[PDB]
Amino acid sequence: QVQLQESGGGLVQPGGSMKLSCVASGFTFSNYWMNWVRQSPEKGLEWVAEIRLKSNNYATHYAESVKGRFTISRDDSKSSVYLQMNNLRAEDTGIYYCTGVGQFAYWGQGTTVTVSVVTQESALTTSPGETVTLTCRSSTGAVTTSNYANWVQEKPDHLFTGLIGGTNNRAPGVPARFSGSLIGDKAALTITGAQTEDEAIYFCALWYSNHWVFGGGTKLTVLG
Amino acid sequence: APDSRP
Ligand SMILES: *[C@H]1O[C@H](CO)[C@H](O)[C@H](O)[C@H]1NC(C)=O
Repeated sequence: QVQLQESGGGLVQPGGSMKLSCVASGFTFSNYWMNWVRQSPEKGLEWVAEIRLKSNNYATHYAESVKGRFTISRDDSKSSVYLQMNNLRAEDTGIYYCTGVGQFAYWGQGTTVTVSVVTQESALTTSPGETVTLTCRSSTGAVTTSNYANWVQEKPDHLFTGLIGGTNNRAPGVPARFSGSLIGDKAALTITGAQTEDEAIYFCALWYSNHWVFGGGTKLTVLG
Repeated sequence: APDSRP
């Protein structure tokens, strides 16, 4: 198993400061960009920051909501990525994950921080051996391979793993029933013969030049 | 354009 393990979360007062850590093991950490993504009590994922490689001089990008309050950094000889968070506010409350690789294959367990458009189907019901298709549409125009659509699965409850990256590339070890596509102007994920264990929320993410946007997630119920 | 490394 690859492993990413976050730490440093907890309880903070508004105006407060917190630094999160994430340690990578079981793969070549320094060959990949890393990202922080946060979930939040309303369910739903928000990309927070990325950091690239040494050869890029460790260039970083942030979501506007956190720009100038958060800092992402990494230490390759430690297999670690960091998120320094200043001036927290109530709306920063959530579960934070470090995630990366092709492009969101791997996710940590999440660390909780309490401070105290991309369109998907809302919900779908299936059963084992049916085929189901989920779609991911962009309001800005057509989805293309330049959006590097990813699909990520959130099992009950807060267990994330990447299924698809680069539009139509299964991440390693992902079961063959998950199939990524571009169909007309949307990205899509097909489960070609659902199994009982596929009950989960399925999120897509698209790339827009220098940031990711995650869709709202599709809730998949599997009966039987 | 993002991290396309396999
Ligand atoms: C995809 O990303 C990889 C790894 O970071 C390389 O930068 C590769 O050159 C990329 N391809 C393009 C066309 O940007």
